[PDB]
Amino acid sequence: PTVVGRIPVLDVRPVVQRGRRPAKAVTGESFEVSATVFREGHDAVGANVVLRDPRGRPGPWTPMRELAPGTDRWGATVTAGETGTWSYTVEAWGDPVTTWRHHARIKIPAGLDTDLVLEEGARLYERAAADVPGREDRRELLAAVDALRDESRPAASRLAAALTPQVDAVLARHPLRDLVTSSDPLPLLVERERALYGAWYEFFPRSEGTPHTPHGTFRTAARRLPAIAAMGFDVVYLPPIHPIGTTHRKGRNNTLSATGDDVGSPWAIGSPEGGHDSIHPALGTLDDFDHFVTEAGKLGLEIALDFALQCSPDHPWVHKHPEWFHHRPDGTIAHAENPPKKYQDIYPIAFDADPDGLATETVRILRHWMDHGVRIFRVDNPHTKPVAFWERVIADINGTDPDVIFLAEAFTRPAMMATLAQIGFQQSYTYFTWRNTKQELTEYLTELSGEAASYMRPNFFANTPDILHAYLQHGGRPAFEVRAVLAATLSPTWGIYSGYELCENTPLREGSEEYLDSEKYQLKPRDWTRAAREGTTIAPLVTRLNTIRRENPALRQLRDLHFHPTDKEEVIAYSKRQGSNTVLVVVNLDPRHTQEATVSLDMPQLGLDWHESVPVRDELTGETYHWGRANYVRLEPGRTPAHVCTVLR
Amino acid sequence: PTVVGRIPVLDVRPVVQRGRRPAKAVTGESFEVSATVFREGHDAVGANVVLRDPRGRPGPWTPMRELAPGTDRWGATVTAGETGTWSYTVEAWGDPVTTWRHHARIKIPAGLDTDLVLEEGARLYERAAADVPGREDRRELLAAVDALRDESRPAASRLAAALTPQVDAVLARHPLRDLVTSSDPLPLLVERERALYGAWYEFFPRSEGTPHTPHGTFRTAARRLPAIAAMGFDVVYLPPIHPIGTTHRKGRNNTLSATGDDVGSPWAIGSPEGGHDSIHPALGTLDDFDHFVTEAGKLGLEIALDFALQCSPDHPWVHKHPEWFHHRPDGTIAHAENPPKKYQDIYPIAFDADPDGLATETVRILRHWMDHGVRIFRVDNPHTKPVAFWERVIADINGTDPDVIFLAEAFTRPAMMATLAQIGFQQSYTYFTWRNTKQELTEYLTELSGEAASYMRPNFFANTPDILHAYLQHGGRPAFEVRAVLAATLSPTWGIYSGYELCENTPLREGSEEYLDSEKYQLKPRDWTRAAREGTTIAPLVTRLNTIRRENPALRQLRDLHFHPTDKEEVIAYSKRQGSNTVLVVVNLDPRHTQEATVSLDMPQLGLDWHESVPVRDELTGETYHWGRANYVRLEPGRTPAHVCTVLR
Ligand SMILES: O=P(O)(O)C[C@H]1O[C@H](CO)[C@@H](O[C@H]2O[C@H](CO)[C@@H](O)[C@H](O)[C@H]2O)[C@H](O)[C@H]1O
Ligand SMILES: O=P(O)(O)C[C@H]1O[C@H](CO)[C@@H](O[C@H]2O[C@H](CO)[C@@H](O)[C@H](O)[C@H]2O)[C@H](O)[C@H]1O
Repeated sequence: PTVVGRIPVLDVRPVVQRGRRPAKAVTGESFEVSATVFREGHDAVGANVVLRDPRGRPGPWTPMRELAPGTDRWGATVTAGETGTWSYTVEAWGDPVTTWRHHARIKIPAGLDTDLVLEEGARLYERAAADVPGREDRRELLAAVDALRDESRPAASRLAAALTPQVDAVLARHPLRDLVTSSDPLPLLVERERALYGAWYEFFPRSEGTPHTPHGTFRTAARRLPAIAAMGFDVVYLPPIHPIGTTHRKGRNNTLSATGDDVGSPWAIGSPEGGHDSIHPALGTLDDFDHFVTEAGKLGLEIALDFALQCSPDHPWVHKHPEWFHHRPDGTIAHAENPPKKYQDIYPIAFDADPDGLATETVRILRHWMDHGVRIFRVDNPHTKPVAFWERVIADINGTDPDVIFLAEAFTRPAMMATLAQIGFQQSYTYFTWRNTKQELTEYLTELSGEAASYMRPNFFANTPDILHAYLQHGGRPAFEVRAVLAATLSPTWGIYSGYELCENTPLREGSEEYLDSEKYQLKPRDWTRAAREGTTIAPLVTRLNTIRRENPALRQLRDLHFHPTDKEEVIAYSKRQGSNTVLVVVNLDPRHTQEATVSLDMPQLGLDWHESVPVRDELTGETYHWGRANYVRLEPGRTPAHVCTVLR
Repeated sequence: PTVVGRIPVLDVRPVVQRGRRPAKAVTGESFEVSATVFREGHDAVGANVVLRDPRGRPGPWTPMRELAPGTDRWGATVTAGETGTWSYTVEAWGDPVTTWRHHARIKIPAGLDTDLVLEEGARLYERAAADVPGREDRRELLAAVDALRDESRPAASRLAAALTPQVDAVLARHPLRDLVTSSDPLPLLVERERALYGAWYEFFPRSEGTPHTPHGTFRTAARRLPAIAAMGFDVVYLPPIHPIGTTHRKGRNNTLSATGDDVGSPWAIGSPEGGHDSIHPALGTLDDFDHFVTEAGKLGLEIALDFALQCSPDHPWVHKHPEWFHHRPDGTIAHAENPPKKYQDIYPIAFDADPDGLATETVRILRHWMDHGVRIFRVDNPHTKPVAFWERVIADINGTDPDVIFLAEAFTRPAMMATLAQIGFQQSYTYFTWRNTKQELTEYLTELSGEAASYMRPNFFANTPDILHAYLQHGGRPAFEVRAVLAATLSPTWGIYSGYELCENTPLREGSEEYLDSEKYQLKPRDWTRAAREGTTIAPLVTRLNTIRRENPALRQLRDLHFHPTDKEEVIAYSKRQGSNTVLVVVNLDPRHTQEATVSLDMPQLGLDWHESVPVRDELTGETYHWGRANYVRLEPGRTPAHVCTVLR
């Protein structure tokens, strides 16, 4: 047996780890399948993609085209349907009709043995006719055959009968394929919509309390949910909801020693009151949690729980499972670190003494929360636990519950970030917060929307409790408006951490990305009613952005994204498209000065001719413009951070 | 089971067709094996390459290094030994000693947990000693352990004992490797030296005749062999040596009809006198051929025969195997073409009626010539026969006779060129003749010496009977001198077609790459003696270039090649290295005007400091220079095309 087939079909993409892991999509998402296809000699080839669903059923006829002249790289767009494990192959073939037509169009006017050429054509169309299932399509081809063979008619007339639109239409649907050769199947994992698309909001239930009871409960925190839903969010991410250790508990502002009624960090999980399968006693009971989840569901909100595989020194595991920790020669366990960050309040887990025990307990814990309606987990620092551990855990959970979504909170080097996505994480945190200039944004999004989209789905949090970027610190409210527009329109999944909409931007100290008086170490009551009344919140802009996203399919996908040139460094422009929906975004990255610029649209990339002028509506204002190949914009901080335009129909 | 191992080792390279075809090397050739290696958490990893020979025996300890900071890409150089099918794996591991040393060097001078730190070190070195086979090496590590544990000595002294050169040497060779994780093996095909390295000379035996008998024989043509050997060539490539058809025979200058004693094209193979297993009667007998092969062998010349799988209309196959041809409805067979070239004197082979019979006959013909000492075949236009046909034929031949070298004459699109190399062709013709500017040469050789080197071995013919480039037509002798220097120093395999030495450069017409009065269609006697006496040959430069190649290992490999910047567009500079051998070449690509330039050498690429100045000898003249980071050159066409310098030791 040979490695190459009769008609070479090579290097089918997308491909992940040479086929050992699946490429990814979600229901309704389109993407390109491509291959290198050519044959020996000089005759034409054709190619098509065969996408098979989880029951092996092939999709519609999906012909490919050569993507660029002389490259022999062919491609076609496919669209994923129901969730599950699909497969795709590329079929390559000789295209004898295209070949014959090319020669015949030349030879017949030249008078070069025309009877012979026309008979060859007749014999080809006879072959084409035999395969065609449709009775009417068959009679149409056979009529062309008889016209080709009518020696009483002019050569040019015999040939023309073989080239009619009626005949073209038949062959376009049912081409004559020679020597059909197939690639080996590649796997496609199709997952639910929310894996790619959704708006996330992070908040601490304990901060949403009452005058008489400052520490929030699930019942008081449930009253915060309506405002979150009203802002258009789909997912609420909660920090760990478990009992918190007392040994080495951190104080306010990340001080080493807690005093008085300091509440400590939620990530310091575990006490004699319970571990990762238990609820902080001040938050209430599992029944109260069920109420919170029910209320969330009523509002169209899904819960994402933080899963942080680490222990306070008071966690029951410490003495129940000593081999789940690395001990020094004096028996002590070194506290966790993420250099230069130190986490004196927790121990990290060790995995090589009892990997089966840890995996078994991990999926038991996850299934407990799954049984109470949690179908999304935000996984804390997965890159400090073994990659194969997550591959195993995610495979186990999704094996029974393929709807569960895992988000990788891995801010680390690119190889690890990519690998975590490839081995199963549905979503990844990204470098978004550290990409703020036009060049940074353009280069990074070109990366994420390109080949990486075959295995990684970005979740653009504009802030987190650990990341208050200098851009926001220096820029104030207009900078918050800018990053919200960017996050919401560049990724189909974005998020903010509570307080973002209040433009909280006071750092721990100059040069830090930590918040002053961080919510991680103290209750952080916020007077939401007062903020709304006084208009000191960008909640309405957030709400508008999520509405625009919900109304425009272009913003609910990742892979179609194009950057358009402008003549100002501070002004970025880009378009996204999905079917007939086109969104055009122009953002002023300068939060302190008005910028005016000319935006020169790459019109063919919009499916428009260079001279055309198209009506657009700025969905942030309702204003309508007519935009073409060159457009004046004037963007004023605090007033017009950006244009978010839809192309009108 | 997980796809990713305990310590991730991913994307091992080289890889060809995702591991379905072998990467290539030849005996004594070095190349880099690389992989992406990293672990969870913040501690160190190491990695090493395990190269296994055809009997499965592993090579020497071969540790890898990270190739660039922050990339997690690791690499090491390996060297291929005896011919055969080898395999290689990458092993990755936690490197606890490197991590412990890093921390210890900090904590001990800071008085931080010193007794605990030193004991942790002692325990590591004990574990290291466990896997050390040599007793003196074990004792060296145990002495470090005992010193680490000596609480009566100062901490700094205890630490220093673990960091001695003697300890380091043991640990370098026998590191403590945690959690060793291996890639799946990848295949490597190691072939003989001549597959990569050799100088080729093409000539027509029939042109070397006598006054009485103008059509040369093998007996008369053998008289040229000493001159070819004296020029330093290793391989003689002969056009087809079989009978030539009379039907539709081509006349002089590729005219359609032969007249009188016209000899026709050797590629129009076959007559009643015999086919591909026969000798042209005017060349003599098989016994005469054996004599020619024997005489060539005595002079260090291997014979490469043309294998052109096509037929004149008079070939025995036309009536013996009609199904090896495509017949039109009137029974006629269309002549072969390579558009826009037409080959009215031959039929192309059709492969889909009897592919088994064609394969069987093809390997029968090859084995006939192999039995008569031909171990190299120049395969005519392999891209107009099925790719899998060659895959099958080459596998069959190399299965019994792995020394046989096949050269693909496929001037076509990149996908097909690459695929032919990948499915078994030992060597490939290239785009060399159409790369003449500094940018063209730099870009193309960067490609050939890069990733492509894992499956393709280039044969740089500076001309062929079909390719007289305009550069040579317009440039005259200085252009011939330049292209010879380039071909000879940029590829370990190069060649010329007879007459190149005489700077024959008259085209069929302006705009053509054909020779006027081409030797393909007529006997072409040459006055070799007169050219030697009148010095109107560049045979001495050709001789010198092959001598320089034979004396400098850097020129007998492909992958190590670096271009150095110059300040003149017409002047190119590059270096090649193999062990302690360094060759620096500077070429003036302008064949008409003197060019002066400053050559700015990338000194670290030469293994030198930027301030350093090194002695070089121009091997074309024997002159010595001292070259550093900035060197002046003045190259006058006709007087000197280039400097070909060795770095003196
Ligand atoms: O930068 P990262 O390490 O990825 C931030 C996340 O991980 C840490 C550790 O779980 C969290 O850090 C908080 O909680 C720890 C443990 O209780 C504290 O010591 C630390 O000061 C605090 O910042 C962080 O919340 C995660 O998002
Ligand atoms: O450009 P290419 O097609 O790769 C040139 C080589 O292939 C042709 C065909 O075998 C050779 O062409 C010569 O011989 C044919 C057949 O006899 C003639 O019709 C043609 O005029 C002549 O050039 C060529 O020698 C090969 O190198």
